[PDB]
Amino acid sequence: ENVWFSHPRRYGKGSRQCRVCSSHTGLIRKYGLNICRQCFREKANDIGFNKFR
Amino acid sequence: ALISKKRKLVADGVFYAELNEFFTRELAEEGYSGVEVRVTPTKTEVIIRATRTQDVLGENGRRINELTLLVQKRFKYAPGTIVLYAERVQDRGLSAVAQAESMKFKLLNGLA
Amino acid sequence: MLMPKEDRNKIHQYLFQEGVVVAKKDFNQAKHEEIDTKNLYVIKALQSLTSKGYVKTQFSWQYYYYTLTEEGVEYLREYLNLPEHIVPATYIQERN
Amino acid sequence: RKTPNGEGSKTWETYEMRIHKRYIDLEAPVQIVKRITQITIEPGVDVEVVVAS
Amino acid sequence: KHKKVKLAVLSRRECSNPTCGAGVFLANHKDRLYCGKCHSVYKV
RNA sequence: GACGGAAGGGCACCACCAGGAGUGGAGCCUGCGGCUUAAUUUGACUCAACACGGGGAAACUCACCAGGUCCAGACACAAUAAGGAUUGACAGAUUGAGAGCUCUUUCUUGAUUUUGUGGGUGGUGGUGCAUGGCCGUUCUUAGUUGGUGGAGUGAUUUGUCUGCUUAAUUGCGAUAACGAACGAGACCUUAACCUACUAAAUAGUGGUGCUAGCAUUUGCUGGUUAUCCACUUCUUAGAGGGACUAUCGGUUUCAAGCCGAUGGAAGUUUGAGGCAAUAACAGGUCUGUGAUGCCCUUAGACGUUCUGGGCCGCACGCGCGCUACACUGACGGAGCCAGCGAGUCUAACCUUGGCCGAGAGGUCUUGGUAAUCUUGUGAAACUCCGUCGUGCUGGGGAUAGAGCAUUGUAAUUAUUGCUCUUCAACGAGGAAUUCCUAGUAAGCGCAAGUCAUCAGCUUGCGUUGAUUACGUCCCUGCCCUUUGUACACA
Ligand SMILES: [Zn+2]
Repeated sequence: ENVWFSHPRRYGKGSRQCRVCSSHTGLIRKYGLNICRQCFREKANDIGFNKFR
Repeated sequence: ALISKKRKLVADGVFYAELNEFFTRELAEEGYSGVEVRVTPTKTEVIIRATRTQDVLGENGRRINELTLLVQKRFKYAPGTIVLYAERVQDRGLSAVAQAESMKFKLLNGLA
Repeated sequence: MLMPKEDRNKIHQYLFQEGVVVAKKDFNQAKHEEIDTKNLYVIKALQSLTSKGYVKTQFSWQYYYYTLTEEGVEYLREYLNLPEHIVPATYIQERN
Repeated sequence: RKTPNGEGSKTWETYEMRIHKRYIDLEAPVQIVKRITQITIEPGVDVEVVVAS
Repeated sequence: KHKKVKLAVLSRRECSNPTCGAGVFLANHKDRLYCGKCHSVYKV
């Protein structure tokens, strides 16, 4: 019944989670996207990224 | 401000993506064919391209007022800096999203 | 969820003044934005209301969206003691 | 990487967004800016004034 | 897990450190008030 | 339909030829099996598993192990219960332990809970052989369909084809076929040309001016982002232009085409990609998903939190790699040039510059939310002058010893970096096997992804830049037709 324990999570994989997915693994931190590799392909054209080459 | 344009377009790009998925989850039963965000001085106008507006607005602009306060408190906008409009769906039959949701509802209503 | 009567009255008085609650799902977030109380308190006070009673919940991108219904305002006004024709986004407050 | 899991031939997607910037230098008085900036508002193209020269 | 041994109606005078919103203790003369977590040593 | 050691015609460096550079040998890095273990979490096993799960684990990740809390037990109902359901706590004990986790003391609280009964939530639990989605593959080849008609008792068939073209079911054509749709092409992005337009103090340049040095006559090489003038060659992105095999000659019934020369920035679909059919797999993923059926648990938790441990454990085997076996070299000096990136506000980014330091790295400021600053990312190989002289040598740098720093709550099982010392195998690699046709192979480094720290990885980019084909079914497969079949999970 103490302070609900939550000990430092301020860097590495288990610091930040996918914006939507809540996944720790396969994040794009690039341009502060913070979206998972899979979730990003689903929301590619949504955010503006479309393939040309 | 100050946030780099390189990043800031992607930042409000992801805003559109979260908006599209919020209304695709909530206002999918009254029809929905996408959103539009127009950025103005002292105003960002989000316009819902949905079907029957007599239920999308709700009654007397009740539901859209409740959507306005929801989308506002989400991105911590000041009351008045963002407005919700409800457009008509230009030739409903082409809206692939509107056909998909309406069929999904037909299949959940026990239909071959 | 042994939330002090003060801490639960705060979110009920809030939901009255607003008619809308947005809460990031992130549990054990020391304090919520716009409400001066813990986060899991806001999530589970409005879960305790939505699951049985008088409020609706939507989830999208790790953010709960709580909106109030007509049974909402009626039950919550016998809780809070207000007459009728209230201030939340139920009807016209501004020139809109 | 295309696949949501690891399995499959190693095929790679290269989603490329474009950002175009423009640069106008007017010698306007205080008269014009309060009309030109209030008009010419378009979706998808965001304009900023550096009115401190 | 905890039982929480329940004692009937309570029961001394006013407490030392906080306001009169507690009671002083029956210990080895070690008064130890738990509103303000603890700050007394004597028979005060 | 599928197969053939049957035929015909064409095609492919995931085939061979002619070579090039390799891997296989050596040391190490990394993944996979195995063995071990408290656990060494787990998925995938030919092409289509094995530097793959963006999978570079110190904790977190994390699923595994030893051991702890906590409810985050929505609700709905029945109980005890304001002569208290119930809450939390300093201090000794208790333990990795400022753990009220549980004990002794006895206070704090005040209907929120808590005890049964349904009911629910969560679950990196199970089922990819229940599925969604997405992806890989069959299949980088050119193939696939329905209307009407003809043939057939029917399954089916023709259309969709003998021939000759093509990268191509691309076409010329011949024609129970006629007229269509998809795929190919077209399309789109991109890399090259534009002494032409449109503009540029966030790009340059030629001029004047304030000048620096060498000269002395005018001339050379520089400085000045707040001294003015001018344009657009370079550079940037707009609208466009250019190429269509253009012209000529050959050459096939002189038909589609193909070959040679010339011009041209460009004459392979101009180079490279993106997009990419019908049908199919019981291919992979339930460990990406508040994608999800069912099943299992639901608090002595298979939920998620805390401490520590393990994913790295080593008789051995295998796959991608890196470094090398040196003189076409090493080392020391000097010379000294790219391209694609990325980068911080209530946060700690890219970090000039000056000082301290042999280092690594520290300090006090500084420019940049960025064609303005880092940054000309003055990268490496490379060039020149000199020191090593065929020796496990100064090639090679593995293992070890000690020290100094940086990141990080934490560096031990050594994170990484740096200094000195220790110097192993390795003298070009057996049977095998990989990739490759031009700014390509190969050498060389650079930037980006994960990233606090860690690249021997990947995604991209330029730097230097060959040899050898310009072909053919011999091997391994492909596409169409013929043919045989006792095959059809073929
Ligand atoms: Zn006290």
